[PDB]
Amino acid sequence: KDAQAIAKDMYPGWNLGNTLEATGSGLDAETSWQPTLTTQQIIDAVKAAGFKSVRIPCSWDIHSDSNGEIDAQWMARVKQVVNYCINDGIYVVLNDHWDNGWIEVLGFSKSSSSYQAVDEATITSKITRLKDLWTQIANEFKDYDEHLLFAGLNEPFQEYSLFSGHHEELTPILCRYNQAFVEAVRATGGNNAQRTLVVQGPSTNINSSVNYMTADKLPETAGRLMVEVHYYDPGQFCGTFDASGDNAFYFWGAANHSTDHNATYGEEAYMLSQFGLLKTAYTSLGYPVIIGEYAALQRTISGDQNKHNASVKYFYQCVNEYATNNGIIAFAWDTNDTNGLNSEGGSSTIIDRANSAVVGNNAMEGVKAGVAAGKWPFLEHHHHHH
Repeated sequence: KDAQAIAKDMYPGWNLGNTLEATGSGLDAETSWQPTLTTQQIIDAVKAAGFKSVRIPCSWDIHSDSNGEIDAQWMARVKQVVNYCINDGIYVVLNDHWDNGWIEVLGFSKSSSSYQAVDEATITSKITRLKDLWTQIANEFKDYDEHLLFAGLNEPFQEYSLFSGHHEELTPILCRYNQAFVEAVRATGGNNAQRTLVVQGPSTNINSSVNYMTADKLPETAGRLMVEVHYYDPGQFCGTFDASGDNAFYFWGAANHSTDHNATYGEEAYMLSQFGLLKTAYTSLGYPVIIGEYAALQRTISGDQNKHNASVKYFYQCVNEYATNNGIIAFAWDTNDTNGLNSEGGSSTIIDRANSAVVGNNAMEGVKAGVAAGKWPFLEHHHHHH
C-alpha cells in the first residue's frame, strides 16, 4: 500500500515521547527521561484510546560504537517496541531524533556553541554517516510491511540561537540529507523499496518549509513519501516558551477566554491558515503531511479550571479536525509526565503508562471529536472501493 493508501488509515497519531530518543548509551535510556518501561499493554492502551499511528522518536548514533555500528541489544529492543505496535495493526513512524545533535545541529554548524558554516567535507561526511545508520536500520526492519514508516531526521536546524535567519542557506543542505536517507533505505530493497518514508522540512517549520522546500525539491516524486513539520503555536499554551507564570496561556479559542492568561495569538484562524499552507505546498500535490509533534499543556490552575479544560479539548479538536481536512496526520507529543498535570506548569500527557489508561481526558476527548469532524481528502488516480 502506498502513501495515500496508508495515510487515510493513520490518523490520529501519538508519540512515544521521552522514551527511545533519550541520549543514554544503554537499554536503560528507555526509562531515563520518563519512568515506565514500554510494554504491549501500554501500546494496547494507546490503540484503545483511539490512536491509529505511533511515532517513535529514537536515537541511534548515541547507541553506536566507535565504528558506527548500532548496539545489537539496542536494535533488538527497538524492534520489540515496534512489534508491540505492529501486533496491534498500529502504523509506526520510526525516526532518528535529536540524537545529541550529531546531524540536527552538527549537520548545519561546525560548532554546537555558535553558528559556523559547514563546508563540503562536513556535509559529505554527514551524508555517509546518515546512510550508514539508515542502512543498518532498514536492513533490520526490511521484512516489515507498510505499517512501518521511517523518518530520516527530526527537527533539522531548529536550534534558534544558532540557526535563526539561516533557513534559506541551510535548506539545500537538508535537502541533501533527506535525499541521502531515502537513497540508503531504497537501496536495501525488499519491502524497503515500497515503504513510505518521511522527510523533514527546515526547522520542521511550516513557513520555512513551504518557502524553501517546495515539492520539486523533494527527493522522490509523489507516491511513497510524506513530509513532516511540527506545530507548537502558540508556545505559551503549547509548552515551548514562556509557558508558565504570568506570560503563560491557559485559555485558547475565541469562545474560551477568561479573566487573564488568554492566548493573544495563534488561535483557530491562525491554525487553519497554517495548515492550509501545507495543503497547498504538499498534500494537494500528493505528499501527505505528518505534523510529527504538537501539544497543549493540561494544567491545574487557580482560575477557571473548566474553561482551561475546554481550551485544551478545543485545541486538540482543532488540530485533528483541521489536519484531517487538509490531508495531514497529527501526532500528539506525550512524555508520560502524570505529575505535571497537577500543577500550573502542566503536562501534555494523555496516556498514564504506568496504569495503561487515559489520564488526559480533555485532550483525548478533543482528539476524538476532531477526527470525527474531519473529512479526509482523497487524492486518487484510479478507483478505490471506499
